[PDB]
Amino acid sequence: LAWLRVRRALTLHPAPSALPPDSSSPAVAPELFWGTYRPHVYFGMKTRSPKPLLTGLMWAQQGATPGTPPKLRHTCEQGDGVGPYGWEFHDGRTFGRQHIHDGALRLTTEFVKRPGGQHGGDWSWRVTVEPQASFPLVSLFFYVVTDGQEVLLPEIQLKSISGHTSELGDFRLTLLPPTSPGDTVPKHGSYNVFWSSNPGLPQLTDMVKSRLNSWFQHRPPGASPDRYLGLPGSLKWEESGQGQFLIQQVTLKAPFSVEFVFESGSAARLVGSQLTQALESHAAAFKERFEKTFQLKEKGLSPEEQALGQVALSGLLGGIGYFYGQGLVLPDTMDPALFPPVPLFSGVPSRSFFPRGFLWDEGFHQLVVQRWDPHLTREALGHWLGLLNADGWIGREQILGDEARARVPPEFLVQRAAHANPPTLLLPVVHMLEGHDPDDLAFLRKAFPRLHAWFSWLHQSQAGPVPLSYRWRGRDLALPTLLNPKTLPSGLDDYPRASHPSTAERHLDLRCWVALGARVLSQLAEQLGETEAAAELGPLAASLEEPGSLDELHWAPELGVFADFGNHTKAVQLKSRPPQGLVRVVGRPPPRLQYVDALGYVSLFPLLLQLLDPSSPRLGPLLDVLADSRHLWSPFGLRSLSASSLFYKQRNTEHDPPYWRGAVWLNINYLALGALHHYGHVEGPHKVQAAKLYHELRANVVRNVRQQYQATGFLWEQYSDQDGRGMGCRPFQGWTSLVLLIMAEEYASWS
Ligand SMILES: *[C@@H]1O[C@H](CO)[C@@H](O[C@@H]2O[C@H](CO)[C@@H](O)[C@H](O)[C@H]2NC(C)=O)[C@H](O)[C@H]1NC(C)=O
Ligand SMILES: COCCCCCCCCCN1C[C@H](O)[C@@H](O)[C@H](O)[C@H]1CO
Repeated sequence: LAWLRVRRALTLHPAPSALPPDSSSPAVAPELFWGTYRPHVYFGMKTRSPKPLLTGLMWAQQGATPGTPPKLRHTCEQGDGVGPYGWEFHDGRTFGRQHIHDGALRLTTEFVKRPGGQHGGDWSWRVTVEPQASFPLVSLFFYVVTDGQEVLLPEIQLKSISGHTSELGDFRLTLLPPTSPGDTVPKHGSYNVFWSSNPGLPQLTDMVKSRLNSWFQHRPPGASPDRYLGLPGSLKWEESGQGQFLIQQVTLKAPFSVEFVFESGSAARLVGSQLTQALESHAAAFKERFEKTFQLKEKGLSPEEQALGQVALSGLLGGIGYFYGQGLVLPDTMDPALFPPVPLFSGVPSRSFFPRGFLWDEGFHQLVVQRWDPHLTREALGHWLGLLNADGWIGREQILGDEARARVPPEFLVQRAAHANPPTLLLPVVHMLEGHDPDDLAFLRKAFPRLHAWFSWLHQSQAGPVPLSYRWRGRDLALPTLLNPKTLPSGLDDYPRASHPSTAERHLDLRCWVALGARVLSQLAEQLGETEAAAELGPLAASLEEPGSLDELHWAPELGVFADFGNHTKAVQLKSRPPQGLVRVVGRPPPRLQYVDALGYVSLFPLLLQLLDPSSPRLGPLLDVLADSRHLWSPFGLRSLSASSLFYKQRNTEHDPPYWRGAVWLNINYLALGALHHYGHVEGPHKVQAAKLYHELRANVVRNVRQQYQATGFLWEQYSDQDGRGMGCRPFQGWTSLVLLIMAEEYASWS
């Protein structure tokens, strides 16, 4: 009855899978079985499996202040003192090179994957420790974590570790003796080791910290000895069927390099000189492929801009993760419920975040990935489409497994089945259609019922008060602490909308996403021969493209822009009231139904998504507000909100700083650049002005992102509209990677 609808919200969609039957098994995808699929860990690997084999690195500098134990490094915590760091090279498949700056130390973490056998092949790591341009004493830790009943067989001094799993068969792990960098001659190292049952992945750091409780002596030949904190000096199992954890510690004076090798039984050497040769061959092949794909040198980009592009791509491919588990869901009508267990293969917005998937970020990530490797995009889109419930909903934030949950109470992990997110997954679909590649076409043929179910859910679940209008569900519940209720499902969290939320609201950005989605899917339906779907999608796209209805619903003549509508008053302020603290004060005039004055990214949506005809009477006015220094035009790109707005740089609460209230964001700037490139290249009365603004905006965005990367070593979440400085989270790779597509002038066109 009502309980049948609840189970529907918590059931996987019955349509055919967009991915082959056992898509992640090494029999089907051998090249992708192993990888750097744990983005929140500085350096580690895992298999694309629900019961994976995990590896990782930890490090600590010895000679630290007493009473105060050394800082142990393992996960990418934004305030741990490490930085800058990031991938210089990573092709998302065979190799990678990363640099980590940590106080007096510089670390180089490199890997090469070698195919062979029936279980996903082999891999080798090289970790180089050098002093910052001092011979500091350093401990490196190399661990392995098994699943359930799987056991490890050591080879004692600790030479190697052998194992067996259903998915990997027989395998061997070897920690080779250290050498000096660029040489094969062995150097003396001190060894410690810990071995017991796996305490859980978010508990590895604390378990190691707890067992670094006894002093030892590093005794190299021809040198004075050094004291260090370590794990037990000899191998002894410590006393539940939750898998095993074995961590090996190596300590000596920098500079040195140490190799950690994985060898598959079925594949039966990638070490020293052969590993050095493999690394150089991979780096050269990467550079050749990068120029052919993006043609930056041919397009006249500087060597510095070329280096920026290379890092933009490497950081994005380096942040691709594999997740498995049950998410928390709140059905629309109630208590939270578990969703069925599912896998997810996806890019992440920041390595500094708990390892999670974000729905509208992924559409932007895949625009970059598809240009480099179309197969990776098919894998990622196929996995996101596997998350649909029987109604066509996908949770906007995917928190799957223990590390992703990261000790946050379940109350803050729950995804609401009533709430949406922009359908940016359709943007890489436009490019796949344009290229007419047979593999992309065969994938889209299989994926069509899922893409259609998901789109249909969006315009039906978010229907507005009148025909052809839409309203984002999930605006914050009006509280005395909130200046303006946020719209978290829209992606632009604190962009100002109506002061007093109600069911009479009409949202401009959402209407525009629906118009684009209907157009993209009608084009796909026509290409595939989906007659009945095309007969529905075609007329819906035309009804939403139409200028009369858009004008009636969103054109605000008193504002000279397109706007959101609702019960609103500009007379709202945050004021301190003892004993209350800082609270919102509604003054005069009282709220009434009208268009909302909030000139910014939302105002531009018919232009950004290329919905206006080149001869539209509304195109000129939008171009003028975009170009105006008093509004959106800053020397570093387009502002999220007008500098003349009463909400400009305004905090929403005592604990909530401005977010989409002035700062420059690279995803929306990329869409504006695609739109200006479009209007500047088609015939029309504003072609000249659009072509000019395109060149000026491109120059400003590229320059600032390049300069901030030079000054900080990072690509940031957002940029200051006043001085261009990187702000928010970092590394943000992440849609800030779109800077590569801006430099290459690669924009997907849906006309
Ligand atoms: C716009 O918002 C105002 C402010 O909340 C609404 O006024 C409230 O209306 C309800 C229902 O009549 C009353 O119980 C409250 O006392 C009113 N509050 C105040 C402070 O006047 C108003 O109804 C809303 N208008 C529309 C069209 O939704
Ligand atoms: C310590 O790790 C914390 C991990 C979880 C953070 C959860 C909050 C996500 C904030 C980041 N970000 C806010 C933007 O306004 C959205 O448009 C965007 O989709 C989203 C994801 O990039």
